[PDB]
Amino acid sequence: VEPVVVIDGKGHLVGRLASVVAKQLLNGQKIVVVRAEELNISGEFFRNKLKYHDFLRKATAFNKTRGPFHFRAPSRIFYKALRGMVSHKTARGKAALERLKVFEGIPPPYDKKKRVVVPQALRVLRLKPGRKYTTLGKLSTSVGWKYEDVVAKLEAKRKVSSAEYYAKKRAFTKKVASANATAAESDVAKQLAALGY
Amino acid sequence: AESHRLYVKGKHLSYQRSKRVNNPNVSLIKIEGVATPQDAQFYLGKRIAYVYRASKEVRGSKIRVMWGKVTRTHGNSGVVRATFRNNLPAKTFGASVRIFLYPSNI
Amino acid sequence: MAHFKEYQVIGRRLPTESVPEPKLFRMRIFASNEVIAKSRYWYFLQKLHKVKKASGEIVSINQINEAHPTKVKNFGVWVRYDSRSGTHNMYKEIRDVSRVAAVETLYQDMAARHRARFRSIHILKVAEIEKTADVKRQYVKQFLTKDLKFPLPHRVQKSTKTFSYKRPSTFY
Amino acid sequence: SHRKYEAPRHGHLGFLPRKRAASIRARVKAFPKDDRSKPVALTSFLGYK
Amino acid sequence: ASLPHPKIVKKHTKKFKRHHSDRYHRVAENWRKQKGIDSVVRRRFRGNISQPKIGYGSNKKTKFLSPSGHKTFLVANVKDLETLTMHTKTYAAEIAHNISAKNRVVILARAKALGIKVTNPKGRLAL
RNA sequence: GAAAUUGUUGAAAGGGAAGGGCAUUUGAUCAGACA
RNA sequence: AGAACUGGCGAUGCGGGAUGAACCGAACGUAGAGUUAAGGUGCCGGAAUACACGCUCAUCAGACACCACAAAAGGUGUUAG
RNA sequence: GCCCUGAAAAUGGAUGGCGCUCAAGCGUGUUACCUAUACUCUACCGUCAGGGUUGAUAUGAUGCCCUGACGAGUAGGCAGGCGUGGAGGUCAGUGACGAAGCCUAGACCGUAAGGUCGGGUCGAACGGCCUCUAGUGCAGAUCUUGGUGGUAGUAGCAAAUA
RNA sequence: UUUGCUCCACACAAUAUAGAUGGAUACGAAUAAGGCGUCCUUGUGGCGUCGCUGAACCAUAGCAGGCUAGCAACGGUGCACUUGGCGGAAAGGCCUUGGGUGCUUGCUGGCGAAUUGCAAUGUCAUUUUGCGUGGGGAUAAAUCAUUUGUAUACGACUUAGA
Ligand SMILES: [Mg+2]
Ligand SMILES: [Mg+2]
Ligand SMILES: [Mg+2]
Ligand SMILES: [Mg+2]
Ligand SMILES: [Mg+2]
Ligand SMILES: [Mg+2]
Ligand SMILES: [Mg+2]
Ligand SMILES: [Mg+2]
Ligand SMILES: [Mg+2]
Ligand SMILES: [Mg+2]
Ligand SMILES: [Mg+2]
Ligand SMILES: [Mg+2]
Ligand SMILES: [Mg+2]
Ligand SMILES: [Mg+2]
Ligand SMILES: [Mg+2]
Ligand SMILES: [Mg+2]
Ligand SMILES: [Mg+2]
Ligand SMILES: [Mg+2]
Ligand SMILES: [Mg+2]
Ligand SMILES: [Mg+2]
Ligand SMILES: [Mg+2]
Ligand SMILES: [Mg+2]
Ligand SMILES: [Mg+2]
Ligand SMILES: [Mg+2]
Ligand SMILES: [Mg+2]
Ligand SMILES: [Mg+2]
Ligand SMILES: [Mg+2]
Ligand SMILES: [Mg+2]
Ligand SMILES: [Mg+2]
Ligand SMILES: [Mg+2]
Ligand SMILES: [Mg+2]
Ligand SMILES: [Mg+2]
Ligand SMILES: [Mg+2]
Ligand SMILES: [Mg+2]
Ligand SMILES: [Mg+2]
Ligand SMILES: [Mg+2]
Ligand SMILES: [Mg+2]
Ligand SMILES: [Mg+2]
Ligand SMILES: [Mg+2]
Ligand SMILES: [Mg+2]
Ligand SMILES: [Mg+2]
Ligand SMILES: [Mg+2]
Ligand SMILES: [Mg+2]
Ligand SMILES: [Mg+2]
Ligand SMILES: [Mg+2]
Ligand SMILES: [Mg+2]
Ligand SMILES: [Mg+2]
Ligand SMILES: [Mg+2]
Ligand SMILES: [Mg+2]
Ligand SMILES: [Mg+2]
Ligand SMILES: [Mg+2]
Ligand SMILES: [Mg+2]
Ligand SMILES: [Mg+2]
Repeated sequence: VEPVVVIDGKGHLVGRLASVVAKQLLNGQKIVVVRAEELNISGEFFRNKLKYHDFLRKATAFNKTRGPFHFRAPSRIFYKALRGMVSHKTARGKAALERLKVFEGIPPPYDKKKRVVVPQALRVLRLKPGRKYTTLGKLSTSVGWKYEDVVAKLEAKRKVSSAEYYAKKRAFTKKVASANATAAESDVAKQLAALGY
Repeated sequence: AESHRLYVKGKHLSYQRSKRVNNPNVSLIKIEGVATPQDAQFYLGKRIAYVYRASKEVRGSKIRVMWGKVTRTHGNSGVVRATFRNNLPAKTFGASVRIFLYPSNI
Repeated sequence: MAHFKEYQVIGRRLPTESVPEPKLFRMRIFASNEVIAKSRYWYFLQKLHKVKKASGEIVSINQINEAHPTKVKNFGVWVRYDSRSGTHNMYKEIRDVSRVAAVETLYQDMAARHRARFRSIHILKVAEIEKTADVKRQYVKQFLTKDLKFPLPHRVQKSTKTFSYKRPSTFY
Repeated sequence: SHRKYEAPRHGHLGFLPRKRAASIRARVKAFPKDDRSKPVALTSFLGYK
Repeated sequence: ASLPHPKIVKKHTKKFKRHHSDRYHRVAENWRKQKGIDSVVRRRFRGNISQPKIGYGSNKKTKFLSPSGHKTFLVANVKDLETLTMHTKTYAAEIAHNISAKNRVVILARAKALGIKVTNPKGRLAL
C-alpha cells in the first residue's frame, strides 16, 4: 500500500502487534514501530514482571555470554515478541527482519511522517474493559532499562512542537473550508455533487 | 500522465505447501485490494508477469519477465493460486508481481 | 448436537395375532434431523416400556412448527442431567421466540455451566410460562420491567483493513 | 555429590574478566552528582604515583 | 527429415547415482542397490535419492529415439552404412570410434549419396 | 603412466561441519531441429 | 513377568500426533488435474485475528486421545442448581 | 462448574516456540477454508489375463492387433537382462592414415546393470553377433600386499659441570 | 614506486538490486468518551455539528505525454538563485522573503501520431565501483628495524629517536 508504514505503538497489545508486524514483513512490507514504551501487555504489572524474571534466569550455565540474552528496552522486548514469529534463522527470515525497525518515542524522520494504528491489536478494542494490563515502559524500567525519563522528557518536547504544527494546520484548513464554501452553490459544485463529490 | 499502470499490484507469498512440504509448481499470490474468494474470482485467468532485471543484455534488454496466469482462489481472505511458465524462484517470496486485465471479459 | 427441529414421533409395538392394534405412544423430540429423532424416540421408549426398535415400528414422524414464531416468550425448562459424580434434576427459564431456539441455548448452557455434553441431558418438559409473576428466575424477571431501556456501552467496530488512520472510538 | 565440607569460593566474580586492561590510564566510569549551586570546578585530577 | 513421432518425453533425465558415491571416493557413481537392514535409501525415507524402477521406462513409441527422431546405428565401413539404405528416416549412422580418418571420409561420402544421416560427421576431420 | 594424495593457475562458495532430494533464478557450457 | 482373540511393528515408506518402531489417517510403478482423511487455519505455517451462547483472572492460570502424572481434604472467589 | 489452597529437588527451559486474557484459554454449536504416496479422471512403463490374426506377393509367429485388472516389501524363491578372462563359428569386422589403455562438472541411448561418440593422451594389437567355458563383478571381513593422508613443520632433539 | 588525493560537474563504461511503477498524507489525550465549528464569564463552561471506517484526502487528460497559437486570471507549480527564521533524539530536514525562469488540462484554437502490423515488462528505477578529461580545495602518516620496562611466553603493551 505504502513504501513504509509507521505504527504508533501506544495502546497496542505486544503479541498482537507482533503477530501482524511479522506477517507484513514476510509479505514484503517495510515497517517501523514507534512509541514502543507505550506498548501494552494483558495482565497486571506484577505478573508480567514475574514473567520477565523467568526469562531472566535462563542462561548458559557454563558461560552466561553464550546463553540467552535479555534485552530490557521496550523496543527490544517487542523485537523479541516479533522475532519469535519469524523463521529468523533462514535467509528469508533475516530478510524480513531487515524491513523492520522499532523505536522508543518518535525520533526524526518518523516524527513528521504520519503513524497508523492496527485495530486488531489495539488494546482499547480488544481487552474486555475491566481486565488489568501493563505498560512496557513501566515494565522495562523495572527490569533495568535506563532511559524512561529521557524518552519522557524528549517526547514532552516533541509533543509540544507537534501541537504547534497541528494548531497552525487546523487554522489553515479552516481557511480552506471557508474558501470551499463560496465555491458551494456554483455550477461546477452542483455538478460534482451529482457525481458523488 | 504520471500513472501508466495497466495491471494490479500483487505479492509473491509462498509456494503451495503443507506444514513441512512445498510444491514449487503452484505459487500463491496476494492481490491488492482483494479480500474475499468472491472478489478474487474476477482475476481468475488473468495473466501475471513477474518482471526482473539482470546483468547480461539479451534480446536487447536487461529486463526479463516470467509469465503465467492466475488459476483459482485460495482460502477465505482473497488470496489466489497461480502457475507460471517456469516456477518462480522462491527468493521472490515477498517480491511484487503484476496481474493484468486480459483476457478481459467486460 | 446441532440446530434443532422439533418432531412428533409416533410408534407402536409390532402387531401380533393375539394383539393387533397395539397402544401407540408419542414423544415430542428435539433433534437436528428425523434420523436422530427416531433414534432418540427408541432411546426413551426402551426406558419406559418393554419395546425395542427390533420389535417395534415408527408410525409417524412430523415436524412441529412454532405457533407464533415472532412472539417473545418466557420458557421455563425442566431438565435431567448427569454430572461427573451423580445425576441431577434442574429447572431453568429461557426467554426466546421459539421452543426450538430455546432448546438450542439450553443445550449450550448445560454444556457451558455444567460441562454436560448432549448425551448426558434429558429434556423433561419445555413449556411456555403463561402469566408473568410465575417467572421465577431473576435473570429473566430482569427483562420484564415496564418501559425497559438499556444502553450498549463501549462499542467495538470490526476493522476491515489491517491498518487504520484514526484511533478508534467506542462511542455509541 | 556435595562438597563434603563447605568453604566460600576463591576470588570475586565482579572483577572478571581477569585480562589486561585496554589502557594504562584506567577510566573514570563515574563522576560525583552535580550540585549546580556551587562554583565551577574540576571533579578529578591527574598525577603520577 | 526423420519419421514423425509423438513428443519425446524423458520421464527422469537425472542420472541415478549410487548412494554415498558422493561420500567416499571408493564408491563409484554406477547404480547399485542398497541391501542394508537399517538403510534410509532402501527404506525410501522422504529426503533421499530415488532408485530406478520400471515406472520410469520410456514410451514404447519414442524409446531409443534420439533428439532428431532417428534411432542410431553403429557403423564401421561402407557395407554396414549401406544397411540403412531403405531406412533413412528411421536410422542415423554413427561412425565407430576406431574407424580411421581416411575411412571416415569414404563413409560420409557415401552416406551423403545415400541420403543417410551421420551423427558424428566430424571425427578426425582433417581441417 | 589410473587413484588416494600434492603444487601452481583459473572459476566459485563459505556468520558453530560438509555432502544430499524436489524446484526454479542467475552464470557458464552444449545438443537437436529450422529450412 | 506370563496366557486368550484380533489387529499391528518386526519386513513399511507416505499424511497427522513438534519429536518418536507399534497410536490416528492411509499402505507406495512414472506423472497431470481434481477431491479428501487424520489433523489443522493469530504469527512461526498452507488455511476465518470466522460466526454464536456461556464459563474462567490464577503474586507459579490454561491450552486436546495414546502422552509424557497428581490425591484426600478445604475456599464468605465466581457460576449455575 | 471454572478458578484458588492443598502442590518439595537438584546445568537454564519449554501448551513444539512466540505469545495469547469478551483468548490465540475451558464447554458446546454453525459455516468456510488448508493438505497424504489415499479416492475420481487422463497419459506413460511394467506384470497378469482374455480375445484376434500364417493368405500370399517384404522386414521380428518366442511376433503383430484389441481389451481389462493390478504394482509396498526384509529373510527367501524364481525370472529376464548387464559386465569380465578364455573356447568353437561368423562378420572375407577395427587398426601404425593410430589397436588397447588412461583423462574429460563435452554429446547421445537404456528405469538400471551398462552401452555409444567427440576431444586429449597414447603406441600394437582389438571388437560385434550365435554358441562354449569359468580361478567371472567388492566398500566393509581389527580382510591381504602395496601406496597415501590429516595429525604437523607438531611431540620433540633438555641426563653425563664448558 | 611514475601525477597520486579530495568535494562538485558529465562522459563512457561496467556491477549490481529481498523487489519504484500517482502521494509514508505529522497534534495530544480519552474510550463508562472524543473531534470540529462557534459564543462567552476563558471553564471539568454555553450552543451547534460529526462518526457508524482511508470506500478518504490529495493528485490524475496531452509522442512515457510531441510542435505550436490565443484568452481569462495574478492563481497553481517545477527549477536554480536570494531574504530571514526554526529544528541535536539519529537535528542533516522544515518554514519564510524576493526577483528570474519553465509549465499550466482554468477556457478556446492549428499541427503530429498509422506499417511496433490482433498480445509478448516492451526497457522510463537506484546500487556500488572503474577509467580518462577540468571547475574548486588540500599537501599526511602508520608499520619493520632500533629503543625504554610502568609491559611481556610469542604476538601484544608502554617509552624514546632529524
Ligand atoms: Mg408449538
Ligand atoms: Mg553443603
Ligand atoms: Mg587490546
Ligand atoms: Mg552394495
Ligand atoms: Mg545401522
Ligand atoms: Mg530394521
Ligand atoms: Mg613413464
Ligand atoms: Mg537442479
Ligand atoms: Mg529380525
Ligand atoms: Mg506401515
Ligand atoms: Mg511425519
Ligand atoms: Mg506431543
Ligand atoms: Mg479406530
Ligand atoms: Mg517459530
Ligand atoms: Mg498462513
Ligand atoms: Mg469465512
Ligand atoms: Mg480422556
Ligand atoms: Mg475437589
Ligand atoms: Mg465453588
Ligand atoms: Mg502448561
Ligand atoms: Mg500454537
Ligand atoms: Mg471452542
Ligand atoms: Mg501419484
Ligand atoms: Mg514389487
Ligand atoms: Mg552375457
Ligand atoms: Mg567373454
Ligand atoms: Mg581365467
Ligand atoms: Mg573427475
Ligand atoms: Mg552424439
Ligand atoms: Mg584421438
Ligand atoms: Mg586410441
Ligand atoms: Mg612397440
Ligand atoms: Mg553364451
Ligand atoms: Mg574369485
Ligand atoms: Mg558392494
Ligand atoms: Mg577396496
Ligand atoms: Mg573400507
Ligand atoms: Mg557389503
Ligand atoms: Mg582396506
Ligand atoms: Mg623443518
Ligand atoms: Mg617444537
Ligand atoms: Mg625430554
Ligand atoms: Mg636451549
Ligand atoms: Mg650435559
Ligand atoms: Mg538481494
Ligand atoms: Mg461535542
Ligand atoms: Mg474548540
Ligand atoms: Mg463545551
Ligand atoms: Mg482525511
Ligand atoms: Mg504537458
Ligand atoms: Mg532512523
Ligand atoms: Mg491543445
Ligand atoms: Mg583528477
